[PDB]
Amino acid sequence: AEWYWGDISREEVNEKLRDTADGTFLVRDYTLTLRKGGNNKLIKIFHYGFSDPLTVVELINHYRNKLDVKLLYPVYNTQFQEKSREYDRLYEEYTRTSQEIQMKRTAIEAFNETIKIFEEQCQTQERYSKEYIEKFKREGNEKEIQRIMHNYDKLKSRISEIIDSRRRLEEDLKKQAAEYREIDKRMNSIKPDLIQLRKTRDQYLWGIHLMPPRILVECLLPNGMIVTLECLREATLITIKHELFKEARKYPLHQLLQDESSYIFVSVTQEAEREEFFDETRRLCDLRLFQPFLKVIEPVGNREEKILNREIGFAIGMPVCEFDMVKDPEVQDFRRNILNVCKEAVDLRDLNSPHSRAMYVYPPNVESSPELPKHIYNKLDKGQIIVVIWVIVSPNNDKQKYTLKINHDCVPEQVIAEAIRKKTRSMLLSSEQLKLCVLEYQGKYILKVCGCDEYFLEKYPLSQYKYIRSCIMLGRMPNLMLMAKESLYSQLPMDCFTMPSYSRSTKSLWVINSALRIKILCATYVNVNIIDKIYVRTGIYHGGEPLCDNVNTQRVPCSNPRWNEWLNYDIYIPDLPRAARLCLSICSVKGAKEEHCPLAWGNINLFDYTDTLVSGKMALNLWPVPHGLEDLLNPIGVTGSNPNKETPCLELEFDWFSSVVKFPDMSVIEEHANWSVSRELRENDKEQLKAISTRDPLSEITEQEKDFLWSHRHYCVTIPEILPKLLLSVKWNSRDEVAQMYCLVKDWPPIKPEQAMELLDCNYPDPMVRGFAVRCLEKYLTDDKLSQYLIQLVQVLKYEQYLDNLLVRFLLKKALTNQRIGHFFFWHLKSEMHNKTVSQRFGLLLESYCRACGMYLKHLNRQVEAMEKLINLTDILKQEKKDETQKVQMKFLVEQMRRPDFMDALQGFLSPLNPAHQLGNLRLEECRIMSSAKRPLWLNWENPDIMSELLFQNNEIIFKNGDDLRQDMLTLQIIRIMENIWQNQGLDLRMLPYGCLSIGDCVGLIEVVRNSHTIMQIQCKGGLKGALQFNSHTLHQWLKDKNKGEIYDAAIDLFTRSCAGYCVATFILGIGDRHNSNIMVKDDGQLFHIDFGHFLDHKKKKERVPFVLTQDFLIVISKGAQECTKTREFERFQEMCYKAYLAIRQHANLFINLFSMMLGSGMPELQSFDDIAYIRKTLALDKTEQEALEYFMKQMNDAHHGGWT
Ligand SMILES: COc1ccc(-c2cc(CNc3ccc(S(=O)(=O)Nc4nnc(C)s4)cc3)cc(C(=O)O)c2)cn1
Ligand SMILES: COc1ccc(-c2cc(CNc3ccc(S(=O)(=O)Nc4nnc(C)s4)cc3)cc(C(=O)O)c2)cn1
Ligand SMILES: COc1ccc(-c2cc(CNc3ccc(S(=O)(=O)Nc4nnc(C)s4)cc3)cc(C(=O)O)c2)cn1
Repeated sequence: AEWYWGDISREEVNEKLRDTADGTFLVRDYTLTLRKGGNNKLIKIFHYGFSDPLTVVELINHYRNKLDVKLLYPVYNTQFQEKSREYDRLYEEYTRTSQEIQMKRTAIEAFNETIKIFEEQCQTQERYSKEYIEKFKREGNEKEIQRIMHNYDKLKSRISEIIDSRRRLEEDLKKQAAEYREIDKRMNSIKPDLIQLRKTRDQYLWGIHLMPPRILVECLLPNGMIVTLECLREATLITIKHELFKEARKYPLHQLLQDESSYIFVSVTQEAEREEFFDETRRLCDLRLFQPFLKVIEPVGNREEKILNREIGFAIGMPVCEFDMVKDPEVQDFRRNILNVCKEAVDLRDLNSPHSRAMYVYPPNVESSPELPKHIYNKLDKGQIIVVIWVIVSPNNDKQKYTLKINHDCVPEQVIAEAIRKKTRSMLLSSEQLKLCVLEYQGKYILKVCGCDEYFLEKYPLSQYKYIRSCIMLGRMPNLMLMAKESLYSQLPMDCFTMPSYSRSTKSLWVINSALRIKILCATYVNVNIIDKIYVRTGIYHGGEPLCDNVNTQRVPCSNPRWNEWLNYDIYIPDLPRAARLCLSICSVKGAKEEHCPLAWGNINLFDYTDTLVSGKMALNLWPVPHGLEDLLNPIGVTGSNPNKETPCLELEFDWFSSVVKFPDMSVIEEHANWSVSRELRENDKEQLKAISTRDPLSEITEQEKDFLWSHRHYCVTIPEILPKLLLSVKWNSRDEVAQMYCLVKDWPPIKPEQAMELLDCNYPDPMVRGFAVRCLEKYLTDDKLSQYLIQLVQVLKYEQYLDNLLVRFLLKKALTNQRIGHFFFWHLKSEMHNKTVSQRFGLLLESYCRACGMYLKHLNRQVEAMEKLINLTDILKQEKKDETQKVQMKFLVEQMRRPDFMDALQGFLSPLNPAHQLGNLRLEECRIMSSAKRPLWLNWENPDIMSELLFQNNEIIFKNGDDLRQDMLTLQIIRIMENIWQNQGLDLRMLPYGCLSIGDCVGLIEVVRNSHTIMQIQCKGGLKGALQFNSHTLHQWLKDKNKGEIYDAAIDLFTRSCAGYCVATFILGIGDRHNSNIMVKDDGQLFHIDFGHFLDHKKKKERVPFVLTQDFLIVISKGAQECTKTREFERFQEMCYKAYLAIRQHANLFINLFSMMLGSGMPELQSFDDIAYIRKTLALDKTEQEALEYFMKQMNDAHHGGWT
């Protein structure tokens, strides 16, 4: 048959029905996919009919004759590489030009503020100079007239050079803007052709880095005089102000000047802010002045708040005054209302002082559960662990130690008690005297991990602390230091929280009888080549699902984007769900199959945060299209206008009703729900419900199953984890069904947080659904799990419709009551602030955090400053140094890191990877640029801790610039979760999820693993065997040299086990292709991988086993024999792989969710849901356990050419 496609993937079926007419259909292995109402409906066919009784080609023709009508419509490689390479070259110039334009627009604003201040200076000068010249003229002085006019000559000459500089920059911007539009036009012509060419392929100071040692700054006095003052670059504003007022006595009109104590300095900054400097401690070179000038004004406003606002704006990367001028009431309501969360968190952590404040700053670092897996309890002997308690005596740092043997699960106070028992053994204390000495030490002291800042402040069993637990795993001696609480409490400054200064008829939607219509008026411009026609494509979406077929305006010549057309959507105003959004775009049609492409896009919430339906006329500035998005609309994108107004602006008009239209309140919804039920339980049913709740979030659900789930919706309460599948069964364009769903959700039973997190992704926009998910997290989500999943929870904030919601308030409360959560809460937000889509939401949330976070803001600012100097330095190497040989680059590195300004910033701060790790003085001999192509930085710090010798004496981080490390973070997160699953199932497989943190745009930090080498580095320690060929046995021989004696077997074991872990994990996730420089081995034999920046389907345009065991690894697993495949050790290696693969398959739902919550980000290789489907295929979810294991073997076989059977 013509419409029978046999076996084809769901992703391929969606591609054929995309943007088609209602009635389009096909059939596959049976399964009938039908296009209705803008969606693709799935109608199953049983071996034939749709439902009992069964009455094949026969029934398909009968229906060609809920769902109304259907069955109308059944369903060079050198040129693609030539067009694709050109497109990527234009995209490079497109983003560089886009970024350079932003810096210029900011510099124009700095020029405007500068010229405004200088124009004020001329006015005040003309004011005072006017009256005193007339007096001096009357008196015939003529010396004072000349002196005044002499200073006015310099002022007028100075202000003219600034106006000339602004005019010169405006013209350069005007030129580069026109160049940006042309680049935009060239890419808009290639997009349709490049897609078509690929489809057929498949068918077969400002500007000055630093100030000079002495600099000349022009001080603008309130009497109108401009005075030149030579300053040391490091001089404080205190010194500058005092010297300035000595020099002012040499200038005319001195007597008008008040005392210097009555004034402060104001100036302009590289961020184009007009900044009053209330803190006069600050050095001149640290002010980030736009130009070298200062204006003397009288201070206005609260001193302490202005000082704090500067510190906040530095951490945020944006001036706080920019939020003051936003006229959007939702923005100003969020700033004021979110302070309620700040006050609760501050009140909660101060409840029992100092202790609860210490619990906030140094929260216990602890595993999820006290229960130890069986093989871990066997590592410790008899149930007891040997720990070393250290005491510091005398100012000389001399340290006495006491070795204890105690139960693994005994608490920290019981450990301290045993230290006292061992010390007092010979003192012959009575039973009561021993109790008194133990109670004193338990009260006066706590335990601290030697080598970092980590403390046991809480009653958790000792084996549950991450540090002790790690020691048990690794077979290392725990080293703890006895420390007085009074020393820890003075280490925490008591801080107070001050409220900022900004703390101070209608109608019903369901009443309107009418359909939904929106008028498209016109667009200011678009960038296209005179492409044939353009049009505005619109649609109404709930989540990613359309609520009705898309509606287009009429086509119009590119020269004239005017429509003035009413678009009629099929849907009923009372049927419009609360979370419905309007998604629209401007598209072009090249004249040929009519290739379409999306010039620009934008989204709108059809109800504002007050539940008001949009009305009247609206102007919407649109957004550039994301890199690899070929769809004509972008429902995942963020709502709201583009803050950049230099971009195409579409004008809309919304239907008007006699008054304001509001969404109904809950009492009317429930009353409507009872009205719908009024006008409207077998063993196999209970088993089908159980079966539907097990399948993965991305599994297909037919229409017969959606009706089955909805008919049984009242019985679904007994299987609460089925809720996501039930929500998909709802018709969200019917208020009758949504009203009933609300009455279920409010009473719905709670569910596990890992399951509730799914309801926070882009598929579940509804407020009631989302509010239910957050209440689930509020009760059942521990601070440990919240830390693990924090990258996903921060990501789903983007899909929230409004600034003020339940999820934001939950996360901010937790960040402000837990400083380990707050640290990464801050950095996850700060890294995306470059992204203008989320920059306002995240900027506002960082402000609220920084106000209530307490004394930690000083430490965060220290980290932000240090990262800025590393970003600046590495960006220089990317541009200037990009050519010259690495021998020269290292000369520039050692020279730049030697600057005392650089040295002060990069020494004595906390590692953003692990705030518990203090970063001391840099060891510069160890600092280098790595020899890899991307040329990242290798940085080495001393550990300042007195006990550092017992943990590590050097901290090493890789600072990598130019790659997006959010993908590494997701992989390393998944690696860690995979290991915890395997560990709790009795499989001991060591994985190495080293720390990775993205601090900005394609910039971040990576933890260095000590005592590790790449396979390449190890083969080079060896020698050649065949012609121009490394020896296959070098790796195995190297491990023999590192592990000799009885420890040899332990290394081969650890090698084989860790090798099994990265075989399974790498195959499941589709990690980028492995090679000898991204694979590594420790001295003990533990194997791990690096360079995780690729995952899933990324080779789709251009599956596979990334990690392929070569002769080198098989020699180690089999302990150096010949024919490694036939050995019993390689069989045992395969068993580990098979068992570890099935373990992940059972947990598949968790990992699919983790990827789904990340869709909103700009990660290049995670774009649509079809990218996540790669994991469905590698885990063989739609298959069965027996078949899925056979699937894994066949993939390993084909990649290794035999050996698996
Ligand atoms: C259970 O559903 C509802 C929805 C709204 C109201 C409702 C309406 C109004 C005023 N709006 C309105 C407009 C058109 C007509 S119609 O009869 O001429 N057309 C039609 N009839 N059935 C359809 C189907 S469409 C009636 C009312 C007011 C109130 C109220 O006063 O509470 C409630 C009551 N129940
Ligand atoms: C769009 O305009 C419409 C839509 C539907 C209807 C409509 C009226 C009726 C009349 N009876 C009726 C039934 C239920 C209740 S309720 O209080 O329980 N629900 C609610 N109240 N205010 C709202 C608001 S919705 C109130 C009146 C019946 C029907 C019908 O059942 O088809 C439709 C009327 N206008
Ligand atoms: C994590 O512990 C590590 C990691 C790497 C090295 C290491 C690697 C190499 C050569 N391999 C290599 C491959 C990829 C890149 S990357 O910049 O493109 N991405 C990334 N880098 N680290 C990650 C992590 S991901 C850099 C180097 C050489 C050396 C060395 O020079 O000693 C150390 C040592 N310890």
